[PDB]
Amino acid sequence: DEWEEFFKQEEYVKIPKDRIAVLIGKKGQTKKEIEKRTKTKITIDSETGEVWITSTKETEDPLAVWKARDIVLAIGRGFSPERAFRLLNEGEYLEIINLTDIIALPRVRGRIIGRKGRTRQIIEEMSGASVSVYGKTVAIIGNPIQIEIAKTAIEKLARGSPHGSVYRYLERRKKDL
Amino acid sequence: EYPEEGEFVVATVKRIHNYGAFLELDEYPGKEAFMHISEVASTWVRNIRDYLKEGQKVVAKVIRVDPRKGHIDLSLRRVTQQQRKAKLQEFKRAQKAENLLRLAAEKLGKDFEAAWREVWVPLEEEWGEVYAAFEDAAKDGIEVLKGHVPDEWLPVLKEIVENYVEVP
RNA sequence: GGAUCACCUCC
Repeated sequence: DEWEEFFKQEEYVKIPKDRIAVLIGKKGQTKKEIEKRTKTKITIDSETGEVWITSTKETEDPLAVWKARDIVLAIGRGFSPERAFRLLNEGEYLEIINLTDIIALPRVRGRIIGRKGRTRQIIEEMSGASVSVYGKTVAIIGNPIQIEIAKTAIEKLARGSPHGSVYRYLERRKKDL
Repeated sequence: EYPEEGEFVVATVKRIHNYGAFLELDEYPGKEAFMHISEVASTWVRNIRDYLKEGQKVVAKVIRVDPRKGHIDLSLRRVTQQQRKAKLQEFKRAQKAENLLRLAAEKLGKDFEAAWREVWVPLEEEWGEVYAAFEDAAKDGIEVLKGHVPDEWLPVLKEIVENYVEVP
């Protein structure tokens, strides 16, 4: 309680209803791995989707609460736990774009995904970032350079650029190395 | 180096005597303060140990400060609920800012004494609370720090604040 | 290929 009052860091988020299952995992294994891997304590409300992430006496990484929180959001925005675990690497961040802020929605989703997900895969390969398209958002994991490349390409597709120029754009940015 | 009259501080009870206690101030390393028995509670205190234990952490008000002699007096009774709550929020935000700054230092290869001298001190002087500096940078861009800290800190402070501090 | 994809599913 001394510790509770003077040191505990706590974060609160809310993930969509049908991702709750995924966050928990079979026998709670997924939540337990996040907890284990970040030395945090995660509390999930099965009805409302509210999640609480807090530090513990055991917590060793000062930024861990925030990393755990981000993995929770990534899972919430369509990433699988395996893919969300990328956020434990140094200097990799999660960025959530609201499609509705750019733009018809279902159509833009399909332009980002591409036939058989070819567009998503090319964006991931060329930017180096991980991309999840889900509901009204597209979420990207990577370092800021990787994020800015994927972000730009995704925005181009939303604003109506033909696929060709997007790939050429990606081709251009990679060539800057 | 010393807190101000009227400032709320986090402190640790180090010694208890019959008519008072000595506390070390957590945010002013090695600085000791006195707390008279009459400042421990709003009711009459018969035994201090009913209210204080060696090692206990406390939010307390600074009621008297003499910097030439290095005397500091504290009071526990004068702190209101709201004041306790605020100070505790403010203390937790100072732990974040410090962790954010340690991370920026590691990224840039500067030791912590430098980070303190080049970033912490000047930001504290100007915004009053380092976390607040970061909150401004998050809302209006890292450029708000330009001038207060060496330019080489901006790119990395930028990456860290943008990803970790919400705009209020 | 010529624009909807794959993996993860109640502690």
